[PDB]
Amino acid sequence: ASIPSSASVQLDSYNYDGSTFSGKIYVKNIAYSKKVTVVYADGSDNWNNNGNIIAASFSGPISGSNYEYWTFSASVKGIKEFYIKYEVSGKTYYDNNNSANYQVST
Ligand SMILES: OC[C@H]1O[C@@H]2O[C@H]3[C@H](O)[C@@H](O)[C@@H](O[C@H]4[C@H](O)[C@@H](O)[C@@H](O[C@H]5[C@H](O)[C@@H](O)[C@@H](O[C@H]6[C@H](O)[C@@H](O)[C@@H](O[C@H]7[C@H](O)[C@@H](O)[C@@H](O[C@H]8[C@H](O)[C@@H](O)[C@@H](O[C@H]1[C@H](O)[C@H]2O)O[C@@H]8CO)O[C@@H]7CO)O[C@@H]6CO)O[C@@H]5CO)O[C@@H]4CO)O[C@@H]3CO
Ligand SMILES: [Zn+2]
Repeated sequence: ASIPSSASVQLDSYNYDGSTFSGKIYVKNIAYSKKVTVVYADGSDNWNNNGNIIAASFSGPISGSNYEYWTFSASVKGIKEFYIKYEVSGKTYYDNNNSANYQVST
């Protein structure tokens, strides 16, 4: 994925080897204090009231743009799909892959 044009948060890429779920995320540097979480459905596509979460952390700047990189990695029992949540300055933004969410393979 290329840098987003206006979205506040947008997955860049993700990886899954059947045990470890990891990835890189584009985050618009709106304010200093940020919270970026990855919310997923389990091997049984159960969301658990948005309770299966992975906290992402600052990874590094992106020269010449108003975005920066955040990464995440975690072992998960199983996963069917996921979306990203971004909280900053009292507002909440999301990356739900045009409301289809990101579907994971195997
Ligand atoms: O005393 C320092 C500081 O202490 C407290 O802040 C803590 C905070 O409460 C915790 O949440 C945590 O902060 C984490 C943060 O929430 C995460 O989002 C992430 O932050 C990364 C950013 O996402 C990323 O963008 C980058 O940050 C760069 C900024 O975007 C860029 O603007 C610039 O920052 C400058 C500030 O804009 C400017 O105001 C000035 O900052 C000073 C503050 O004004 C002053 O209040 C104080 O800050 C307190 C804070 O209020 C407490 O709550 O001192 C600041 C001086 O350092 O100057 C900044 C220039 O340095 O540049 C930064 C890059 O440096 O990277 C960050 C970090 O990777 O992760 C955060 C850390 O986990 O922890 C902090 C304490 O470390
Ligand atoms: Zn990309």
